[PDB]
Amino acid sequence: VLSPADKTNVKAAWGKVGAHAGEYGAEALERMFLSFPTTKTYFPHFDLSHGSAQVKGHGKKVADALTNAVAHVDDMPNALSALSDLHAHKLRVDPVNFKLLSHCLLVTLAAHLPAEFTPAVHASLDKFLASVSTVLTSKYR
Amino acid sequence: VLSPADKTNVKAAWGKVGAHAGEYGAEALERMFLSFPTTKTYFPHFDLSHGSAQVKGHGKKVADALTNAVAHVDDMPNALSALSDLHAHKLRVDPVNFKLLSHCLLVTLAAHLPAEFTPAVHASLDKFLASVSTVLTSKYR
Amino acid sequence: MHLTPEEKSAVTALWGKVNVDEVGGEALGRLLVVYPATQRFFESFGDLSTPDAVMGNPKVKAHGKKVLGAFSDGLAHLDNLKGTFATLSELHCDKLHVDPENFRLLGNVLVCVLAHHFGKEFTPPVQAAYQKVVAGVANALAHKYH
Amino acid sequence: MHLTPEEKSAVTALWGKVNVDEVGGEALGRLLVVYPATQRFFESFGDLSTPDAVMGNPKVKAHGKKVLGAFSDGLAHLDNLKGTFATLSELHCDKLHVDPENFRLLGNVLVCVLAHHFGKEFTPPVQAAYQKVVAGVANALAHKYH
Ligand code: HEM
Ligand code: HEM
Ligand code: HEM
Ligand code: HEM
Repeated sequence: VLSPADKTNVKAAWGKVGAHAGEYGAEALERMFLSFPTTKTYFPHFDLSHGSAQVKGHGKKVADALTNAVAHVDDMPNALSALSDLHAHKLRVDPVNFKLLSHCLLVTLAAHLPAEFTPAVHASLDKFLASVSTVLTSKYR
Repeated sequence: VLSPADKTNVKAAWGKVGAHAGEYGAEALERMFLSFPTTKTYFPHFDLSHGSAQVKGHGKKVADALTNAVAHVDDMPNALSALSDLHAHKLRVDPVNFKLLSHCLLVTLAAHLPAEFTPAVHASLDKFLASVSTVLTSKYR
Repeated sequence: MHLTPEEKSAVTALWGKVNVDEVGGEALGRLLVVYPATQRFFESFGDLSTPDAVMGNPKVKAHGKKVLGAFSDGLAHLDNLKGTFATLSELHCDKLHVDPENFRLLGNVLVCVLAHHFGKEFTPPVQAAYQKVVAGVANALAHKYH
Repeated sequence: MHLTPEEKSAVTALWGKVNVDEVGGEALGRLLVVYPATQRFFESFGDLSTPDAVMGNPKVKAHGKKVLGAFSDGLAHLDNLKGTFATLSELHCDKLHVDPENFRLLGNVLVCVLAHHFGKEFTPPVQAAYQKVVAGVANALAHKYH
């Protein structure tokens, strides 16, 4: 899955994110909503306007969730169990949306880490996000 | 994630397939090729013409691999190890393609086992094939 | 559509023998059963507990007819499915919030139902034509999403 | 490809700033690195064992250019992508046997590279417009597969 090399990459790059994670999370969601509008069917109860506080607030939650997976990179399945259930059993979010959000995270980082966003970090981050997605949808159908 | 009940349905459906596994094997490929022509990109060295020996011979191999996964419904990762390397590392078949043969495997069974193709059995075979796809696309990058 | 006159002939002649009451109810039932996720949209239907609850649910079976009913129209206007499904598209989007991804699911479940019911008559080529139709419908339904 | 006047403009303004030699090498290069399975198509390119082997490979940069050039034409005919790409489409199917799924990959990677190059300039909406285009180009290249 995630190689030692991959983990360093992720650790390092998310390392650079630091204090902006929350704001990068919100931006990522916004990009998501704009580039792939089908994703909003999941958030009919949200205000999706530009600068929407719900989004900003939501972006933070996602951001935190990723920091926590980074922090428990060796035990994602258990570190994310809860979220796995919410998404697969309560929200019942189709797996494809996960690929859409990941794509949009990568864009955000890309736009934000010119220096760090090398091919190898890009590959790592991709793999990583693939991993989180996989955990979040294991129990779905 | 097969329940003991899925494992059972699978066992029964496939038990009825009997000596027709090959024929069904071959028919599903034929339908795939016809219904989703991009899947042909992976068999440029084949005579994909109606009732070709190649396709026929190939239908058998696939059918055997399935019979084999049924048998080891509990040790898939291990029984299919070899097939997993070939598909994910040697052939490097994109994952989406798996959902297209599955669909065609189900279509053929439905047409040939009307008595057995019950909703519950249907759901059970869907999970099985999804499972088989997962094992087979496991190490895909 | 990328439907050939011989393809259109194909789809047409088969549908003509379809029992809307049984296929409609079955395609929907099997959706709820094979893909349990989708049940989240038919909560008002009641008891979806088990395969049998689902297959016997009359809210289920009736709805399944409404649905095949709309399908039948699409087949009547294969040159303008978008035009034909615009309102229903807006509805699924603006009212129900159904991820268009589900259209695909339903589309595949119908093909299995037709194969179920027609057996030998549901040939590779015939299947091929219906794959294009369900895809077209899916596509048409997904069109007014924003 | 619901490309509005404004998206159209958006798209075009920015493409004006792109250095195709450059972006094309990056784009094809990152594709072979992020999704190694695609390297099966370029066994003639020599060494693709590591990111440096790939990114600095002169054959990848050369090829990367060809690709972005075709892309450029497409942007010049946003109203006729199918016609513009019909011949590339037959090639990739008939001669190369490239699963069209790969076109989606390149499209996404290509968007990361734009974001990477443009930073702040690569805004959500601009991103929105470009996703349509790449989707459109991928559909256009996929159109002559049989
Ligand atoms: C990287 C993948 C994802 C991560 C880390 C993630 C994380 C989270 C977190 C941390 C929450 C908050 C729940 C709580 O603790 O209160 C949440 C809720 C939610 N997520 Fe996700 N999520 C992911 C993917 C998705 C996708 C792809 C969708 C839909 C397209 C989605 C839709 C939702 C919805 C609808 C909620 C609840 C909304 C509400 O608060 O009313 N998530 N997610
Ligand atoms: C249920 C899923 C599948 C099963 C059980 C399966 C099984 C097999 C088996 C048993 C072989 C024979 C290899 C040998 O001779 O040892 C094989 C080869 C092959 N498979 Fe699959 N396969 C599956 C899915 C797919 C899909 C979806 C594709 C492409 C879209 C595919 C493409 C191939 C190709 C191209 C070969 C090599 C053909 C040849 O050179 O003879 N497989 N597979
Ligand atoms: C191409 C496939 C589909 C077609 C042609 C279709 C068609 C219809 C039609 C004709 C109605 C009638 C409602 C009215 O006239 O007010 C309807 C309602 C509805 N559709 Fe669909 N539909 C499709 C797929 C789906 C899927 C896959 C789902 C969810 C998984 C879904 C969710 C609903 C719901 C929840 C309703 C309202 C049920 C109620 O009133 O209790 N539809 N659809
Ligand atoms: C925007 C999407 C793409 C465009 C516009 C494009 C364009 C081109 C062009 C203009 C050529 C040269 C035509 C010729 O030699 O006659 C070419 C060749 C080729 N393309 Fe693509 N391409 C795209 C995506 C892809 C992808 C994603 C793959 C595989 C993953 C691919 C595989 C190939 C291969 C293997 C060749 C032949 C290279 C050689 O051996 O010289 N293409 N492409």
